[PDB]
Formats: sequence, C-alpha cells, structure tokens
Amino acid sequence: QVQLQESGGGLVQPGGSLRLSCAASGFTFSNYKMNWVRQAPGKGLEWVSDISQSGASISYTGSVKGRFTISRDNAKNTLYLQMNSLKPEDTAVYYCARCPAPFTRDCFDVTSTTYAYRGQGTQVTVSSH
Amino acid sequence: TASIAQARKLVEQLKMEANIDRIKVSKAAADLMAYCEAHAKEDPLLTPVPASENPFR
Amino acid sequence: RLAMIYTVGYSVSLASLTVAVLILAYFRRLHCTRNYIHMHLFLSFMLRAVSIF
Amino acid sequence: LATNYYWILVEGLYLHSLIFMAFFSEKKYLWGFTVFGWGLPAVFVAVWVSVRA
Amino acid sequence: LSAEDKAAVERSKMIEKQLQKDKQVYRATHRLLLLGADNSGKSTIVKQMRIYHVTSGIFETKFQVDKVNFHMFDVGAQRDERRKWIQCFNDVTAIIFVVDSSDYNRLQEALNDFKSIWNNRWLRTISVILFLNKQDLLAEKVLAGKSKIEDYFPEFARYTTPEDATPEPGEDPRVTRAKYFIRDEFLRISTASGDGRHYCYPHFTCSVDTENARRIFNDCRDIIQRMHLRQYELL
Amino acid sequence: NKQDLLAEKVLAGKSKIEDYFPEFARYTTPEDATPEPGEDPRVTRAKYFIRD
Amino acid sequence: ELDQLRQEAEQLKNQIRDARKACADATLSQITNNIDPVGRIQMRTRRTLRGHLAKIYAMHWGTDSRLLVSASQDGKLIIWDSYTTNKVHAIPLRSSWVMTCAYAPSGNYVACGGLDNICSIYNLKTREGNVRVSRELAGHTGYLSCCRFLDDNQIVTSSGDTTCALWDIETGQQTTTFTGHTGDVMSLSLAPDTRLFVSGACDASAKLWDVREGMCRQTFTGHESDINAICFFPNGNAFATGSDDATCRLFDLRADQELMTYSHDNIICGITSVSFSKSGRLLLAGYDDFNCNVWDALKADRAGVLAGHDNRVSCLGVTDDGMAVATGSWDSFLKIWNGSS
Amino acid sequence: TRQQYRKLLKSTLVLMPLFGVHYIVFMATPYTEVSGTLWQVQMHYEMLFNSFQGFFVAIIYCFCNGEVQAEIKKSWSRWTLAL
Repeated sequence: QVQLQESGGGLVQPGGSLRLSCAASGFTFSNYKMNWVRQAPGKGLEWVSDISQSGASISYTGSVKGRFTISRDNAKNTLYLQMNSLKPEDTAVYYCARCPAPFTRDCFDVTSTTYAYRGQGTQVTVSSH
Repeated sequence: TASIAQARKLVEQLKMEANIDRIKVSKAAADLMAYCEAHAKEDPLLTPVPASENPFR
Repeated sequence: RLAMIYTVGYSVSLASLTVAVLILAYFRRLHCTRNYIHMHLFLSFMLRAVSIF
Repeated sequence: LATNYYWILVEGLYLHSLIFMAFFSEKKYLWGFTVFGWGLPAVFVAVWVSVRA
Repeated sequence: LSAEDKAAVERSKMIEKQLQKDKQVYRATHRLLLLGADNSGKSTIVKQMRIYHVTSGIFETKFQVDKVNFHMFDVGAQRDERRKWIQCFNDVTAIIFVVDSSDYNRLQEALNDFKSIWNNRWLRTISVILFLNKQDLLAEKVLAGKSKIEDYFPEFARYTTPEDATPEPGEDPRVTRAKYFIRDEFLRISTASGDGRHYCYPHFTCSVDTENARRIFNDCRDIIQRMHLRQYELL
Repeated sequence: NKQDLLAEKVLAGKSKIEDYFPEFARYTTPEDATPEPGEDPRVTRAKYFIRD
Repeated sequence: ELDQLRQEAEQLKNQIRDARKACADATLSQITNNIDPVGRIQMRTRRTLRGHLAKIYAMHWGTDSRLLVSASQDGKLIIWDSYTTNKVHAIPLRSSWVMTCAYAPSGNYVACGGLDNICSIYNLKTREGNVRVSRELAGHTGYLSCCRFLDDNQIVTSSGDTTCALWDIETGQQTTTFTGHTGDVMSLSLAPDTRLFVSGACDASAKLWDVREGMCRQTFTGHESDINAICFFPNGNAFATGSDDATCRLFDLRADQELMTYSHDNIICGITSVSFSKSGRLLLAGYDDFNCNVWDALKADRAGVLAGHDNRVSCLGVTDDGMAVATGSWDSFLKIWNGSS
Repeated sequence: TRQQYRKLLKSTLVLMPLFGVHYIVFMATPYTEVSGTLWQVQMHYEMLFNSFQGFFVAIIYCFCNGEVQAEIKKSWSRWTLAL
C-alpha cells in the first residue's frame, strides 16, 4: 500500500526556520517524482515545489523561490522541505504528493481534490505571539 | 459530515471483509494445479493442433 | 565520351531505383498517396533509362 | 523522356497543392495527376508522330 | 455455400463503400480540443463560435470558415482527474488552451497545467494554441495599480519589454509589459522541451472579439503545412 | 457591471454565493422579474438577489 | 472523532496484513520449480482486419468465437468475421469518443460507451436489417470505461467516478450500485458463473463485488500505480491485474493476497490489456511498448513476444475455445494471432 | 539564426534533385554548333546530372527516408529474432 507520512509543523514565529519530513513506504521512492502542495485556509490546493528522481532538476513557485529548499533522500526513502524566512501569509496545510506515473516528467492531477497518492499532511501556522 | 460517513463505511467494509472463510494456499493452489493438468490435452495453444483440424490455415 | 558518362549514370540510377521501387512496394506501411507518386516518378525514371538503352 | 519530365512536374505540383491547399481529395487528384503525367505526353508524342508520318 | 459467401462478400463491399465515404468526411474536418480552468472565459468563446451555424458529458461545436469544418470538443461534466481521459485526444489537430491573464494568483496553476499538457508523453505532436483571454481586465487592473504583479512573480521587476513586440500606439506601455511577460513565461515552458516536434502559438484574445475563428483557422493551416513539410524532412 | 462574468461563474459552480451571503438560500426570484428566455434561471436568481 | 476512527482503521489494516502473513505457507514460484517449462511460443498473424479510421480502443469476442466487435475513436463500431475477414455490421455511433464495447453472449445485443457517459446498446434482431439504438443509459457522471454483459437483460457497467452499476435493460434503471472505490474504475472482469466480478481502479487496488448483495467482499492492494487491465482465471478462483508500473500480479481470492508478480527489468512501459488462455497457463498481456508479451502464469517467464503493431496495444482478447488471440492497437488494425506446430 | 539558415539550405538541397532545378541552367539554349564551348559544357553538364538525378532522388527520398529506415530496421530485427 502506497502511504506517505508528513512530520513537522505547528506554531512558528515569523522569520524563523522549520523542516518538513515526508516518509514514503509501499513503492520505489527513487523511481517516482516527488512534489509538495499546500492549502491556505479557505483557498484551494496550490503547487509549491517539485524535485526530479535524481534531484538534478528542481523548481519553485514564485511565492517561495529563494526561501524554501527541497531535497530528497533515496537511501532513507524520505523527502524534505527546508523552510526559512517564514511570513504570516504562508500558514497552510502542506501535503506530500507523488506524481502518479514512473519514469515520467509530467504529472497532471497532483493538485486535485481527490488525489489518492498524497499524504494526510500537516498544519503550519506562522503567527506572531 | 461526509468525512465521518466515509470513514464509517470503510470500517464497515473492512469488518465484513475480515469475517470470511479462508483456505490455505497449498490447498487452494492444488486445485489450480489439478485443473491445469486435467485440461492440458484440451488446450490448442499449449498443445498445437494438426493443420488438418486447425481452422486457421 | 558523353555516351559512356550517361550510360554509366543511367545504369546506377536504374539499379538504385529498382531497389527503391521494390522497397516501397513490399512494405505495406509505406503505402500512401505520397509514396504512390514517388513510385510513379521512380518508374518513369526507369522507363526513360531503359528506352535510351 | 516526356513522362519523366512531367512526373517531376506532378511531384512539384503535388507538393504545392499540399502546402497551399487546406483540403485534399485523394480519390480525384491522384487519378488526375496520373492521367496528366502519362496521358498528356502520349498526346504530344502522338501528334508529333502523326505530323512526322 | 457459394450463395452465402457471395452474400457475405457483397455485404462486406457494401460496408466498404460507406466507410470510404466516411473516410472522406472524417479527413475533411479538423478536430480541436478546448481546455482551460473556469476562470478563463471558455464559455464565451463557445458562444462566439456558435455564430457559424453548421451526466451531460463532452460537448461538440461545429463551425465552418473558408469552407473547412472544425469540431471543437469541451469537457464540462468530467472529474477533476485528467491523466486518463486526456490520452484519447492525441489525434486532434490542436489544443486550444485558454488562460485568464488577469488572475495572477491562479496564473501559476495555468502554467503548471500547460506544463503538464506540453510535456505529456502522448501529446508530443499536438500543437497548443494559447489564448490569453480577456486582456481588457488585465489592462484595467494594471492601470489601477492596486494589485502588483511583482509580488507573485519576483522576476517581473527585472523584465524588459521585448524589442520584437508590437504594442498598440494608444495602449499604456505598462499593459504591454505585463501581458508580454505572461506570454514569455508560457513560451519559456514551450521552448524548454518542445523544439521541432510541436509548436505553441501565443495569442491575445478578448471574450467579445470575433477574430478567434480566423486565428484558429490560420493556426490550423500552419500546423498542417508544417506537418506536410516534416513528411518531406524539410523542416 | 460585467454580468457575463457573473453568469459564467454561476454556471461553473466552483464558487457558491451561499457561503458569502447565507440568506441567498432562502431567496426566491421576484415574480416581477423579467429574465431572458435563453438565460439560466440561476443567473437571474443571483443577479436579482444582488439587486434586491 | 477523526483520530479515534483513523487509528482504528490503521489497527484493522494491520490485522488484515497479519492475517495475510500468517496464511503465507509458501510461495507459488517455490512449489512450481518441479514443472516442465512452457518454452518458446511462436505465434503468427493469421488475419489482418483493416477499415477503421481512428485508433482502436476496445474489442470483444463472441460466444461462438466467430464474430468480434471492435470500437474506434472515429465513431464506428464494426463487427468482423474472424474466419473470412468479412464485415457484418458497421454502426455509426452517436458519440465519436468511445472507450469500450461489449458483445452479448447471445449475440443479439451489443453495448458500447465512452466520454459521453452514455451506455448505448444496439439490437441486431431487427428483421429489417437496419440497426438501431435499442436502449440508452444515463446515470454515470464520469467517463464510461468498461461494460460487460450478464444476460440479455442485465449489464454490468464501469465509469470514471469510482462507481459501478448494474443496469436492467428493460427498465433502463440502475438495479444495484457499487460505491467503494476512491479512483477511476478502468475495467472489470466477469466470473465464469456470473456470481462475482472484480474491478480495478486508479487507486492501485482491486475490489471483488457481489452482483446480488451489491457489497464488496475482498480488497487487494499490491500494485504501485494505476491498474488498467484485469481478468479472471478460467477456474474463477483467481484473477490477474496489469498496471502502469510495468508489472502484472496474480491475486487469489481464497488466499486473499497476491501469489506471484510478472515483472522484467528491461520493461518500463505500462500495461493496457491482459487476458488468460483457455487452460490459464499462459498470460497474454498487451504492453505499451508497441507489442504484447505472453507470460507463464506458473514460472513468471516470458513465453513469447508478439510484435506486429505500429502503436500501443490498446486491447487484447482470447476466444472461449482459445483457438486464436485478437489484439487491437492505435494503428487502426486488428491482428489475429494463432499458434503453429 | 544560423541554425535556421542551415536547415533552409539543407532543405533546399534535398528538394533540388526532385524538382529538376538543374534543368533551368540550359533550358532556353537553342541549337548551338557542336564545335563550341557552350555545346560541350552543356552536354557534359546535362548528361551528368540528368543521369544521376534518379540515383540522387532514390538515395534522398527512399534510402534516406526515416520511415523506410525504421520499417527496414523493424523487419530485419523481427526476422533475426524469429530465426
């Protein structure tokens, strides 16, 4: 059974640092492309970042470029998202998603409401106290 | 809400699936072996048929 | 001199075109309106050469 | 010799039709090109032969 | 024996004549696929092209310009997942991709959708006609200045209007800079992988404009001509 | 202004006006309203709710 | 409220896994070592059927292994005669996009469906000889993926909204609805005795459904990607499933777990159609790399390779008597393969 | 761009033998005396290119054709595998 577990999150002061861990089991992590998705309160899912099979190709959306760092570990079968310079608007629920097909550059419906190849996700709240 | 209803339906389905009778692999496999052996002579693909009775000449 | 030049050139073209016509005809995938005209053109070159001979 | 020359023209005309025309009728144009490539040179040879004879 | 075979062959030949006639019409028409999120004014385009008269599931619109028929298909009642039913559209002449250039926040989603369509393994030969719909709303928003595109796309600050661009004399230079930046972003995805197998044709489209049909006809003509040239290994 | 965008949004159905205005659920199209025959009843209902 | 239910589900899932492991007495490959290998199989194309305009998406054989039905994306549904190559019917379908077609065991009716979400059934009993749409079914929101005939009045239908339906032809309404999938259902296979049918979906799982009760019995989760093909064993106590991960897996209903997986390192493409032979020894799976592979169901060895198609093999079918195998691809050609001595 | 010019020149060269462009060089020349430079160069020019035009056309459009090469490769591979 393909299952993804997300670890890390909670309350983080703005401008701080955080790390997100995505543990994958039930399939070959190296062969499948990885992705990160977030859902802001009251908004829809939006694509955050992607990393290729070998990590030689990485991309980011405009709102996060230069702030987040995405890395993957094939030996440990885990995917990471390093977050820093957090802003109050970045609060959302982060999902660890997998491109459906192997040995493929595309993946169509990663940011879909009923995607069956994504983890439960975790809550991140950038609120000053 | 829909989420709780879906979870309850899944739990009920799993409960039904669990309470079934299961036969051991060796016993369940022997039936397949016997079926294949018994009908081996009646399989044109496994046993090529002479061209005279073959309708695809 | 002109006779030897064109006789040699026509001979090679016939051999090359004959292989070409056989190739196009045998494969069913290559059967297309574009290839039919190519076969017609290739043939016309052959009849031209043999008649000259 | 004439049919080979016209079949070269047929190939050129066929390519021009493909690029510059948005619709094609293979059943009609293909036969028309074949007749033009073969029949018309025969007419010119026939009239030349008749005149010469 | 002989009578049955003759009857069977006669029926078979009867079906053949019908198929040949069907082959003539099937090749005559050009199939198109219309795609885009609902923020894009896809519906309005459908009404505009309905002028050329010729559970719900997919819908088809037939419009004729210059004596050539198009069949445009749109998927209204379909599931969000599209990795499976998009494969059967690999034989269509082109895919019309409509983008609402005035959303900004949802613009990145359109880029990802275009990226998936462009790089699909089966859609490697289908050209994409990119329609940046309702440019008027984008123009009004840029002049207003309340929302700044720089926040969503930080690169926009270091962007310069292309020299080959041809803005309207009576249009604000800010508007052309914004719209051409969006065009450049899409073309970056188009040229990242697509080199010669299939091409993207950007266009600036308004919902009320009636010129969309002519643009599609010209784009289809270019695609067919390019395909014919490729068959001769000339391009 | 731009009622066409409102009609398209209503037809698409991704955004439901009921969330922003809860009273829209208990709203009925006015009898005196004169919608176009070729226009969806939902569009007239929404636009007349805004007008009301 | 959600946590107490999710944890219980995880505990249950663990219990099922433990039950599966407990009954894993041995491995199928281990007990098949002392079996003579099938050996190389050479199949030649005996009949080539052409005339379809667009790509072939699906096909179905007849009960008598004489007439077959093929559907093409151009909107044509042609009934071919496998022996003399003659065409019996050519149905101009209302919707061009068609994703499946079915042939009734009696042969009086033929079903089809596609992106229109409408299951159209045509009757061939008309005395005039003019085909017509006997019945139309409209109850599915997603795209129509597959459909199989139970009898002249009952039909099992699969759609893309994670729903399977059991329609009654005379009334034209769903009799039973199967709702236990979380992904698009691609295809289903009917058991020989027409009591249970299995369905494979895009959630990398296969579910067994009871036609009468209308409730799922067993769920199998052993695949890594979308399941595209699925077929019953001739004896009915097992079924084979093909997926995009370039692997075929055999599942046993009684064992409630996968038995053996057919995978090759060189193969990295997807799988479109799979079917068993008459005896079930062979597994003919149509692969995405422009050819089909015949596997040994007991040794997981590539018995043979059928490479006679210019594009992906969309569909594959085997006769009831197993004389020949018909494969349809996207090149608008139907190839019939038969063994030779 | 340089690439575009390279493709255009390559495309022009392949299409030249098919269209018989070389014929235009001496198309409009009337009957010139045998003992003349123009006559000698014309005969050598035409009798060389006209003869080899068929050879060039066959090479470019059948032997060098991508579809033909792919078709031959498949048939040879299948025949070798069967053998």
